Amino acid sequence: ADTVYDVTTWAGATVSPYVDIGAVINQIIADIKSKQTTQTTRPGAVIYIPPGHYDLLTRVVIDVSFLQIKGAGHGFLSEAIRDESQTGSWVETLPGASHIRVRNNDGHNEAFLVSRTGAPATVGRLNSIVFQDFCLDGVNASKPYLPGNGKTGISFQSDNDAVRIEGMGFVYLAHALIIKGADAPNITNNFIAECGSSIELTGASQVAKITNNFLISAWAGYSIFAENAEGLQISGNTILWACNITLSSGNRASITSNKLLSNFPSQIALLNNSSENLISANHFRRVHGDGTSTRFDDKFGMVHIAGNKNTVTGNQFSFDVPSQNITPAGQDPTIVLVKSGDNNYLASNHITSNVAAKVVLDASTTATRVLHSATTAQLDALTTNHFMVATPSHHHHHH
Amino acid sequence: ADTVYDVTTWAGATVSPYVDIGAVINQIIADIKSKQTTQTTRPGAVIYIPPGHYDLLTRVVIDVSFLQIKGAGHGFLSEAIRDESQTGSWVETLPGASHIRVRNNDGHNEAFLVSRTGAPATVGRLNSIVFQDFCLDGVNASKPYLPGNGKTGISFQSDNDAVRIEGMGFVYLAHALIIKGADAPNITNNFIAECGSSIELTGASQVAKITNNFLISAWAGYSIFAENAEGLQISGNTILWACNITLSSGNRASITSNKLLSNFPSQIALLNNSSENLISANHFRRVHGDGTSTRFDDKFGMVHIAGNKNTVTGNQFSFDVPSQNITPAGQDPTIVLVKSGDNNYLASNHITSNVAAKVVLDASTTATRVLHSATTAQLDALTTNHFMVATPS
Amino acid sequence: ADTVYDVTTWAGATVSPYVDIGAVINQIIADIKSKQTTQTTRPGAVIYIPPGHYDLLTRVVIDVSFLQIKGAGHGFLSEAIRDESQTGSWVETLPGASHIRVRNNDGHNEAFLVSRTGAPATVGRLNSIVFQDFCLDGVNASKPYLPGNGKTGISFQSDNDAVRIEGMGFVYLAHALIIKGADAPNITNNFIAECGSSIELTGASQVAKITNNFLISAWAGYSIFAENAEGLQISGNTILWACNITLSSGNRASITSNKLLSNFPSQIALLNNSSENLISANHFRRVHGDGTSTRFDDKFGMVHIAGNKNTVTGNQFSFDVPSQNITPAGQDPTIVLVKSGDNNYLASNHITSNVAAKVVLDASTTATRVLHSATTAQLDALTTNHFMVATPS
Ligand SMILES: OC[C@H]1O[C@@](CO)(OC[C@@]2(OC[C@@]3(OC[C@@]4(O[C@H]5O[C@H](CO)[C@@H](O)[C@H](O)[C@H]5O)O[C@H](CO)[C@@H](O)[C@@H]4O)O[C@H](CO)[C@@H](O)[C@@H]3O)O[C@H](CO)[C@@H](O)[C@@H]2O)[C@@H](O)[C@@H]1O
Ligand SMILES: OC[C@H]1O[C@@](CO)(OC[C@@]2(OC[C@@]3(OC[C@@]4(O[C@H]5O[C@H](CO)[C@@H](O)[C@H](O)[C@H]5O)O[C@H](CO)[C@@H](O)[C@@H]4O)O[C@H](CO)[C@@H](O)[C@@H]3O)O[C@H](CO)[C@@H](O)[C@@H]2O)[C@@H](O)[C@@H]1O
Ligand SMILES: OC[C@H]1O[C@@](CO)(OC[C@@]2(OC[C@@]3(OC[C@@]4(O[C@H]5O[C@H](CO)[C@@H](O)[C@H](O)[C@H]5O)O[C@H](CO)[C@@H](O)[C@@H]4O)O[C@H](CO)[C@@H](O)[C@@H]3O)O[C@H](CO)[C@@H](O)[C@@H]2O)[C@@H](O)[C@@H]1O
Ligand SMILES: OC[C@H]1O[C@@](CO)(OC[C@@]2(OC[C@@]3(OC[C@@]4(O[C@H]5O[C@H](CO)[C@@H](O)[C@H](O)[C@H]5O)O[C@H](CO)[C@@H](O)[C@@H]4O)O[C@H](CO)[C@@H](O)[C@@H]3O)O[C@H](CO)[C@@H](O)[C@@H]2O)[C@@H](O)[C@@H]1O
Ligand SMILES: OC[C@H]1O[C@@]2(CO[C@]3(CO2)O[C@H](CO)[C@@H](O)[C@@H]3O)[C@@H](O)[C@@H]1O
Ligand SMILES: OC[C@H]1O[C@@]2(CO[C@]3(CO2)O[C@H](CO)[C@@H](O)[C@@H]3O)[C@@H](O)[C@@H]1O
Ligand SMILES: OC[C@H]1O[C@](O)(CO)[C@@H](O)[C@@H]1O
Repeated sequence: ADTVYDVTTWAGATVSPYVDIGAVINQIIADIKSKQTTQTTRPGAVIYIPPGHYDLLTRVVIDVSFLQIKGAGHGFLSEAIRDESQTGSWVETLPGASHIRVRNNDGHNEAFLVSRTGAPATVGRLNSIVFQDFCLDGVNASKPYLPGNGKTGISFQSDNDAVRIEGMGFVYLAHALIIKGADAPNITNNFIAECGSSIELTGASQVAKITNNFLISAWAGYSIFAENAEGLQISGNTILWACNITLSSGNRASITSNKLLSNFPSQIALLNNSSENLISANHFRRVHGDGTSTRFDDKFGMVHIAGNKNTVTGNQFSFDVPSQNITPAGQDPTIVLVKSGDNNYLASNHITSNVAAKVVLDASTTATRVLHSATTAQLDALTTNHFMVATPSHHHHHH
Repeated sequence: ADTVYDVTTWAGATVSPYVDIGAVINQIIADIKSKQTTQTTRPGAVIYIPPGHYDLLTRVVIDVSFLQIKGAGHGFLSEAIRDESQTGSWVETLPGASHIRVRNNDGHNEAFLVSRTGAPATVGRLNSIVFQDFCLDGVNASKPYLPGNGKTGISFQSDNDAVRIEGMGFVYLAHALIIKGADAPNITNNFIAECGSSIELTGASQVAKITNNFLISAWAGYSIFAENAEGLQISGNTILWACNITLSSGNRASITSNKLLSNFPSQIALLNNSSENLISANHFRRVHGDGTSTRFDDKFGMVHIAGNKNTVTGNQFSFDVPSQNITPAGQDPTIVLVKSGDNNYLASNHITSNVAAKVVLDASTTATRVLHSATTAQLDALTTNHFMVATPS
Repeated sequence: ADTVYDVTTWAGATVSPYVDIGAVINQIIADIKSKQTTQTTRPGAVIYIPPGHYDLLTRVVIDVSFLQIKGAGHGFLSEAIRDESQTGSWVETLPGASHIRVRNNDGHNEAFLVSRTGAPATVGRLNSIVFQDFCLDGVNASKPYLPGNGKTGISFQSDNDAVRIEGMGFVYLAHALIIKGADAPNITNNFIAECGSSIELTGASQVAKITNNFLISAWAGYSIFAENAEGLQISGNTILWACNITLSSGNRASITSNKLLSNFPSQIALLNNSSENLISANHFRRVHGDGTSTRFDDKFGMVHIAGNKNTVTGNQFSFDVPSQNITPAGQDPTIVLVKSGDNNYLASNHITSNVAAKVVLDASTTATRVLHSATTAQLDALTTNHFMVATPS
């Protein structure tokens, strides 16, 4: 069929894909549009990228639904370790597989911009665009990669439904993936590492599914940033280095069955009246020393809650930071800060820390329940408007 | 190798795949069987479907193990939204990618029937058939799509082992996926929406794995129906619109780490003595208005339990239905109905509701434990044969 | 591009891949090395294996980063059932899809050895090698398959980063997958069954991700074995027959949202000071009779803990073993054995058993908390140094 393209064998290209794969892909998209010319004759296409090192000089603009861009794998290599190592005898020093080196010279910072102008009720949304099994690489960057090199991998900037980002590698980018106005996006089985931020769901979103990923962005950005997100599902991910899942006015999220690790506070922040979110069956680990930052102090919380009726159940909170490195100096670090809101619920969580640490209930909070989720020594309730059923501990009395 | 076929380039096809891809696939299957003729020379084949709009007029019948049918993506477009919109200027109005329009003219309702004749002990089960990354579309349908247009995407009707349905799109079908007599089926990473039912595991099943899907079927059918299911695993799914997971004599299921939402009751129903099932670390949301139905009233439960020794832990039950729309009128809605059974266990669940709502223990139940899973006001126990450790209030 | 190879069509092959696919893949790798000759010109390659039956006689050695070897599916057929059946009329008797019959005659046990010698700081690690959607088969084996036929599917024996094993089938091997010194491996969506052991992470590992697999190895080995593992994530798996997840000096693991079943003790063993590991939202089922062993007796535990500060929350422990088969004879079997360690935490778990069964706290343990995770009758505390908040009875 004429809907199958390979960037290296398609003869209609006027530049080599090794020189500018962005120009080649744009030319393929123009070819698709010349063949798929009515609303009932636009099934889309597949563009295959074989293993190779490809420079991208021109931003790709996708306004075609059902476009699949696929390669041979995620191609990750730790450029951060490379850049701290003596690499003269390394067998390879670049990420690989189907490897796009993001090198725009066109005044734009995105390798891929997925965007259609118009009112969605009038022109239709972008639907079921698929990025699978290729590598996007910013080539050179320094920690924490934000602002860094300013480069973005994939950015969706118009309303979209059922998009799919699967099996990819993203490395050395300021922003790996940005999706504005996402409805039911599927972000799964990716390897995002050594980037400023990993996933940003901007504007608003409905029922995003973020599953089975490695998310390894650093401490200036977010692993998952979600603005006005309804119904987010975040599960089965390994989120490392500077795990930071921030919801701003997000509700009815399900954040379950993840491995979550940071060298910094704010592993989950439910901000700006984020309510009825579940945080269940996750392992949280806070450590120190893989980078340092004062973006947050240790009173911010491993989990920070500003909202109502959230549920924190069945998790482990494991904290190991040397006392001399805790901030503000001399203070007890915070495991969960319930900063504001009503009827939040913590139950059946185990808190293990190298120094005394606290669940803090701000004086403004109401009806918070803390049920086998803190010993007496682990609760710092700044209002009497809470219910405590303590995790058992000894020495209630002094004599 | 000659085991790789593309429906648009295979020279043996006597019909265009755009006109009837079902006939083309059946011709390929006949070719495979002509070349793979003994029990040690049947490795199977791959059929690739490039992006395109393909009509299916003839049901495909598969009795070949290790057949992979694969395309370029799930291809979903909301035909429900399209059908309530003014679409003259829409850039596209059809689902796409590798897009099969299910339009049988042969009197059958399935696009794909996977079925082998004979006793499995004598002829073997069907093994490791793979459907990946294509779109099955019923073309025209009206809510709630059941009975709807009567169309079925894929139906497995004989005993099978290790089948795999991955990365697919299904839309505007009465039944997206039906698997009878499945052992270790893998149903993962799919997008099933605007269908009557999404997944039906019929007859019986053993250790089915249903993970990482979007399931968005409507209120007359089931998101997941499984009868005589041993060991079902359901995790990592986003199940929306009319989430309804019904187990009929299902035991030892693990239903965990899902996002579950419905505009109707019966988000999970453990029916016909379904026992020793785990429901843990799920977010449940009940809302109202995206369709209406009287199939269940609000006393049925967001979770409904008829069975023994089930375990409900670490979930949120979030309920928001205007009082004037609650049924029966004026009555307190039910979060969990323990309808019958012994030694069921509810612990460490948070119930948040816009009106007073209850966990109801039917008078026939025995030894139910409700442990930090309901305040006193949230328990309506109709038998003293239970144990309550109240969520404080 | 010349970085794409098919073992059945590549013109450089001097051996048939059906006779020795190992030789053909080794020849492809030599070709890759001849074309990709500097540290900035080694993007790797893809090797496609179409459906077919291929013997492997020569071990493949991979020391090239970013090599993908991919086929048409997992190809599983239950050879165990075949070998106890009358198969004269079976339509197929062999696993299929892209099917490698592991038949080494070169003095080695592995089909694939992934190894780069010499110091990772000097030569680099092996990075992002991908095995996808093919079948590795030991051809003939007898239960429990370990030591069995001695055959290994894939063995990584040098430090590696971001490797990926996805969608594969492994059957009738002593060891399906071994990875030594793994950093962020991704082992996902596989079907590993009727093998001695399924996944072994040796030496040490960091942040392995094991998700969405069927793991069906038998009772002499391990479903998942990990030594010196930091941060292992195990979730969404269906682990059957002889589920045994053993961590030796493993810490900060997250073992959640799995369906876990064994006919034997030791479904999870946290051994040799394994600490701060989470076991949450899993369904555990212990049954008897699908094979028998005296490797462990029933006092070992469904879960066995030797370490500190672990967390066991929101699970079901379902135990069904006839009293006549429980060992030591006449003794109550153990659900969770806290063998040694400090500050372990059990909360909101439901224990259901056909006979009296216990959480046992060894006399050496300190500060164990057991909170709505055992009735009084289900706790056998052999030290007064614990906290009990009983499940009501
Ligand atoms: O548009 C076609 C069709 O899509 C449907 C499918 O259900 O969804 C609409 C869609 O776009 C909505 C859009 O604006 C939503 C908006 O509100 C959010 O944020 C508010 C707080 O400010 C919340 O109170 C509110 O509940 C949320 O919806 O987002 C803006 C920023 O907040 C608000 O000004 C809007 O009212 O979302 C994007 C990103 O903001 C905008 O471009 C859209 O107008 O929803 C998804 C994104 O979630 C998108 O794919 C859809 O087009 C249906 O409603 C429409 O008929
Ligand atoms: O970290 C930078 C630097 O700023 C300070 C002072 O702003 O702390 C900021 C930080 O922690 C503040 C903390 O307590 C704030 C406190 O006061 C709030 O409430 C009062 C009314 O009850 C108001 O008068 C006041 O304006 C508000 O800030 O909250 C407690 C009552 O709940 C009071 O005892 C405190 O004075 O916030 C939490 C409680 O929410 C405490 O644990 C903290 O001490 O802000 C973030 C948390 O949001 C944390 O990371 C920062 O330390 C100074 O303390 C720091 O050196
Ligand atoms: O250091 C920067 C930063 O990078 C991270 C990212 O994960 O680590 C990458 C790094 O890991 C080392 C590596 O090998 C460690 C090795 O030895 C360990 O285990 C032994 C047995 O317990 C101990 O004797 C030894 O002390 C431990 O370090 O693990 C292999 C198996 O034992 C041995 O062959 C290795 O020497 O860790 C993984 C395995 O867990 C391997 O893939 C790695 O090589 O890798 C680079 C290159 O080697 C090295 O600089 C880093 O430590 C993170 O941990 C750090 O914060
Ligand atoms: O081959 C089976 C055969 O071996 C025996 C020998 O006892 O059991 C081994 C087995 O269970 C042992 C079990 O109890 C051990 C016990 O003693 C330990 O602690 C004492 C100090 O407190 C030491 O004097 C003694 O040497 C240590 O072994 O532990 C209890 C105190 O915690 C004592 O009452 C017991 O005598 O281990 C657990 C407790 O950890 C009990 O439930 C068991 O009875 O070892 C594994 C468990 O690690 C289990 O599978 C085996 O049965 C004999 O009992 C069997 O016939
Ligand atoms: O394993 C994937 C690779 O991701 C890492 C994780 O650790 C980081 C980021 O990428 O590496 C730098 C080393 O400078 C650390 O600061 C940061 O954690 C690689 O380390 C790892 O090998
Ligand atoms: O009439 C619109 C119908 O479509 C819905 C909502 O939209 C879908 C499918 O069914 O579901 C998600 C919403 O997030 C979208 O991907 C997809 O279009 C029904 O809920 C609604 O009745
Ligand atoms: O499925 C509906 C379609 O199927 C047919 O009955 C046979 O192909 C068409 O006449 C009709 O439009």
